[PDB]
Amino acid sequence: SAVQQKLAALEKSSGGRLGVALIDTADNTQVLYRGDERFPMCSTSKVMAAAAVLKQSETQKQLLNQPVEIKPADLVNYNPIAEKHVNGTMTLAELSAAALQYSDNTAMNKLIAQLGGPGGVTAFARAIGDETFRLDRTEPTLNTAIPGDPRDTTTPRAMAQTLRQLTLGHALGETQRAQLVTWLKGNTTGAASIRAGLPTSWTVGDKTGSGDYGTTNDIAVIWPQGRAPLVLVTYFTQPQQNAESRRDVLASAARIIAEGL
Ligand SMILES: *[B@@]1([O])O[C][C]([C][O])O1
Repeated sequence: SAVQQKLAALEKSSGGRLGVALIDTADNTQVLYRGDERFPMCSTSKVMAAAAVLKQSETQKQLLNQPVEIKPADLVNYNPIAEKHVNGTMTLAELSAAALQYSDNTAMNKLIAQLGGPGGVTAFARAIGDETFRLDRTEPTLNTAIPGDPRDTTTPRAMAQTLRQLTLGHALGETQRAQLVTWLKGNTTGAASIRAGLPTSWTVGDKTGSGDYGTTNDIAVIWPQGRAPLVLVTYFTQPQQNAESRRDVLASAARIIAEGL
């Protein structure tokens, strides 16, 4: 289609490898570009860790208010929020919000620990029918994004379907789902990515990701004003280990998708 031609041309212009999956919940149609290829998730994996804890809170009604101690040893490479609470505590809700809205790596590692390790995050994926998602490492090493390395990867198709279920479907309880949507809508790191390719009137909840090999990711739920919502996943990675982030590519891919709806 016209859109796949333009996405292919965008990819060629960028020098990297682009993965796109759009789900139009209006008619359940899908637009895929390298939709079944594996990409490093980087911090887009934090959505799965947060959703897994949310699922736990369906039975442990007070779980999200459980305080968790932040020790100096817990601090890794990027902890904008956890930094503010060293030698203090953060609730599991505050850590979930920090992981999603500020991409705090210490917060993500606490969520993984709460779930019993990376295997616990991956287990949740399988429980909701995602057989592609795999989380193998903790922060920060899950961002190495080595070409061909299957660790800590998923496919755009798989992530789009799963994000739909978590935010628009009923993989989570009603209150948990709404909390996840609220967190995603208040993301602070996505202004230059998918959001930048879309009309300013559209409401967007997203989670960005970045890592080595210039890996630049964004996954988003989109609520156009007066229209069925959309799920859009954009994954991008490059052949040089030290390549710069290319959020402009994500914005351009979203703009190309928006043209047509
Ligand atoms: B994720 O990918 O988003 C930011 C941090 C950087 O290490 O991880």
